[PDB]
Amino acid sequence: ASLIYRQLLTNSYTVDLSDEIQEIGSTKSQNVTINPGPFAQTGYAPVN
Amino acid sequence: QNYGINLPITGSMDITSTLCLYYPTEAATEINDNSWKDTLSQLFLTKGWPTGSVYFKEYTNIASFSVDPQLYCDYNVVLMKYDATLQLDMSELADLILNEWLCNPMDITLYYYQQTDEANKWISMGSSCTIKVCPLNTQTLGIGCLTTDATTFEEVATAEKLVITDVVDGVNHKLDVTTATCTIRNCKKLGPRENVAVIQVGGSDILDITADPTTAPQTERMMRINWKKWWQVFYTVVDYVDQIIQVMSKRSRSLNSAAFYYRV
Amino acid sequence: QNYGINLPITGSMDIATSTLCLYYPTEAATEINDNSWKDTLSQLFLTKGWPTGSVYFKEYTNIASFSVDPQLYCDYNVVLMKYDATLQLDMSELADLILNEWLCNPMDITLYYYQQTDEANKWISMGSSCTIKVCPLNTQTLGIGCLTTDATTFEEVATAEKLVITDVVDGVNHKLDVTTATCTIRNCKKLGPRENVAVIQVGGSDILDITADPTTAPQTERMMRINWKKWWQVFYTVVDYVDQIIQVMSKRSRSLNSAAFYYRV
Amino acid sequence: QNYGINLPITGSMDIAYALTSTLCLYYPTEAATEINDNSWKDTLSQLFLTKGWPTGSVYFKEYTNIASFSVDPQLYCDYNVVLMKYDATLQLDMSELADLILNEWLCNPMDITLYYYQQTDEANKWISMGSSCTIKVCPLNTQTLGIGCLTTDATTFEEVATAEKLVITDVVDGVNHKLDVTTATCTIRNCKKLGPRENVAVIQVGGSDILDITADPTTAPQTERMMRINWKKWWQVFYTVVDYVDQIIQVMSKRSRSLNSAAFYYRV
Amino acid sequence: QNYGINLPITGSMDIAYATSTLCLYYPTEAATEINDNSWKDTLSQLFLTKGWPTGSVYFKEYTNIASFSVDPQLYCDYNVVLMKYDATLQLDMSELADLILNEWLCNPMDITLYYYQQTDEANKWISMGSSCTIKVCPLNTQTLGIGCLTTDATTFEEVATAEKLVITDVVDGVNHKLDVTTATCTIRNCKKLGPRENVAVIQVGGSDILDITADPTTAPQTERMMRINWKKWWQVFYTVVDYVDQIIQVMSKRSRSLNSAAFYYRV
Repeated sequence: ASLIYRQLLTNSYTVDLSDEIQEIGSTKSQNVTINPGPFAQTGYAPVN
Repeated sequence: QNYGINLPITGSMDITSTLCLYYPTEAATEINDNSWKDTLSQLFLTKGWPTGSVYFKEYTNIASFSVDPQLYCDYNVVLMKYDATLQLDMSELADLILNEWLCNPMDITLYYYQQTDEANKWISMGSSCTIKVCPLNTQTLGIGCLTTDATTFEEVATAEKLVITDVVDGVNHKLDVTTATCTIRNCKKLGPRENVAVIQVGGSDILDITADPTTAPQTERMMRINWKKWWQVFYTVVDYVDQIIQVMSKRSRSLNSAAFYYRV
Repeated sequence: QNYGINLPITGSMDIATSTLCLYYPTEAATEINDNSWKDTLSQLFLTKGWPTGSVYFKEYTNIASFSVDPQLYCDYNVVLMKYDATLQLDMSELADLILNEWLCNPMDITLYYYQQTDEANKWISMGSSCTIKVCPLNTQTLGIGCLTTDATTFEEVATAEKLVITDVVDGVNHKLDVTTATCTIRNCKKLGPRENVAVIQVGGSDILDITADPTTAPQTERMMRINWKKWWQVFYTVVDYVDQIIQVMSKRSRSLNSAAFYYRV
Repeated sequence: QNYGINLPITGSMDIAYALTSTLCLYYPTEAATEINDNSWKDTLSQLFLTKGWPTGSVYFKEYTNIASFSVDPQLYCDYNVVLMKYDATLQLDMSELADLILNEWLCNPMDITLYYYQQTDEANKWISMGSSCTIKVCPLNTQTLGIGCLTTDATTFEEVATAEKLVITDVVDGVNHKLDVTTATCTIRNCKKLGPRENVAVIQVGGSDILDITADPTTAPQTERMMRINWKKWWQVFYTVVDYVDQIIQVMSKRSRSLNSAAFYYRV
Repeated sequence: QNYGINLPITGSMDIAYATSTLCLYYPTEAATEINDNSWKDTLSQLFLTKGWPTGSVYFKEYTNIASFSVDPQLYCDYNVVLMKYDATLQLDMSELADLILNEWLCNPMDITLYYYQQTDEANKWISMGSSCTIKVCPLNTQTLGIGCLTTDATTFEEVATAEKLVITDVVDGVNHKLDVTTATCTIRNCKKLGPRENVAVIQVGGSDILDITADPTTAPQTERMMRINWKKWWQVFYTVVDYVDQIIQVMSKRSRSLNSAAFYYRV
């Protein structure tokens, strides 16, 4: 009755396809890069 | 299992943890970036530290980092900027952070204190410490300074965030320190604290972690490199993290072996 | 190395410095109305048998304020807490925190969730003002009685508290909302009892509970109860029977970092 | 005889077992300006003759500045002793110069306009030499994209140098790095530290010794070939050097790559 | 120590026994004829097929063959140089082939302060620079010129003029005087060492004219000299990349040098 563990270990590559099955149905999301770091400080010109 | 009692250890001759880093704000101003921590975390991930395990805390000056400088982190590496006038600050900060210190707080207007042996010092911290000491004789008579005189005391430290003061053992003394901006605790040195390693940028390896004149041991945990750009220093630190982690080991007290032996 | 913690010990049936601390409320200091009672207590301790140079003192403005990250300052700690019909929970929780040891971790309530998986995993809240709100979540990470996208319909467990010990259903996730500007929350595990501090209650009957388990809320061999009318009588009684309190306590649990709870990142 | 094959060498301990050199010196021009004399070379040659080394074969060269000496050093000699002035503001210059002249570097050219780069050993360091070198680098993860800097641009790079005459740089192992340097004046080479070089020794003519020769911060040893003395007048320094010439010759030796027998080992 | 020069090794007869970069040199004429901005990346991708990992292929330009002969640089454990024959520059090609093929260990020389003569039948004079015009005047035993005057340096026998690389062979057993251009040239007395298998020459055009030795009788054609026909540089590059295995076999990387120059300078 040891065949259960051996077959679980051996025929365990097709589960990779399962990932695609969840990846195909699901909806992904990409985002643009945010400008990092501090920002330069610049005001107006002197007013009269 | 068993603690509190030491037992003979016998044997046969034949046969992924957190890490904290510290840096000056001047470095961040000289880098001018905000994602740099994330980039270094990714580089640590490439080098063999799982993402979500490396922390970073920021201070503004060595003096600011000196008040309550308790490092609670399984592996500590400290970056220290070498100055030209803060030799005492760097030396005593390294001494405090490199030795396991057991401290007893002291009331300054109720008792007269002394020292037991040569492994006893006085650790002090606060916004500003003005410590004055007057060694009395064996017959409660002042020698060069009066017990009720607040002006003839021998000045030893003023306006210091972190000062380690040692006096001559074998005779009592009177202490008068302002307990509104400073606090002095009787501390005794137990041994080497190996959970802290310090990398010194600039300088010439002057930090003495022992006040004894005859000896001046350069413990391996005081590294020395030269800097012009902080990115170079960070790259050198990240690339050779293996050597630094190999220098240090597990903290002697975090493990359940110093429990009931002044644990942690 | 390992101090031989895994090597069995064996005995036989044939073989035949110290410091002291006192913690008091400022009300007693005002009642005494003296600036030399420290000298009196020091000399009395010296005459009783405890050498001078090992007795100190500390004071707090209120019971709750003393609970803001409580600290230790001796190898022996005797703490006195005033009794009241309203501050029972604060006294009990503070005694529970300062009677044992702890091992805590930093917690963030804006980027992850948290869970407790034992009967010894609790959350400790300390600060000047803690306002903890907790919303339980199911397996699929949904909202039950509270909306994840909102932060105004959670369940209240604290309100301007300086020290509160929270426990949830051990083994499930939660989302925590709290003003972390002034208060922090740390996930801790109770390693074991501490034999360095003894709590003595002055006032009514013994009410200090150190176990959140309902079925077992026992009294230890260190919590004392004495009636009081004037604080000087209490001080004299404590000095008179100092040796018994020393014997029932121990000096083999000193904390090297002088913190009531260990804080490992 | 057989070359290029490492073979066992027989030996013994019961057998009773126990010049024609070519000296060279490099010194900065301020010494020559301060000594106020130009015939001192004849005096040095005569003093070397007194000790025992022949004259005529001794050569002297000057460099205008330590930065001028830094760019593309020339070392064709048998016993190199270089006097480097110490300062409290230019530690990295002395460190990099001594490191470069103390160890042999097997280098290959680097084209940073059509390739990427990464490290594979602890002896992999990047050496830039030129008149205006400003190395700009952006790390790339395993997916070949920029982290903390966009690959499309180049101004947002995290620089490691700025108009440095010479700069030795090391990068994190296991990752790619996109580079952009003005190649019209400065060159970058990929060098590996094969082993030590005894043909060159440096005497730090100054104060606080600060030299490090290892890229890892764990170890910063003080080698014996690194000499250091105090100084106020250069004639005293020269007198001390010539008096202790025997010790300098004993501590040093012939180059371990030009023995006329170590052929096909990256030299001769 | 001495690196095994005293104990010979032993093998057997009846027993059965059955990061590595490569440089490319090519004239700018090819760079103008190919007319491709990103050809280098395509060539690297093509070279990837033959087992070379990315990061080991270079492309260097030289304006002229004679100009390139000034201060040659070795940049790889395997060097292959594409040289184009010219109808009236055979001597320059021969000198470049001799200078790059064989190792050279030269000694310093300054004619203005000393006299020099060849020590054996295998050492010559090598000069490199922008302009090298070299004149030779023999001296007899009493230090008097034969066919030239000691006082006047204009009547000397000219052997070099308007050349980029000069390799002069001189007789042995007699002193000589050189009125070399001590400003725009550098002259070193050198001794030939031996065959170096670090470089090979691929010639496009011409009829196999490369005298690698100063010997007039024996003009060998060693196995590392190869000739191919050219009319378009892309065809030449494809031919080179199509037989990298053979040129790799004919070479060896154990002859790599350290210094940038292709000749050692022990003073």
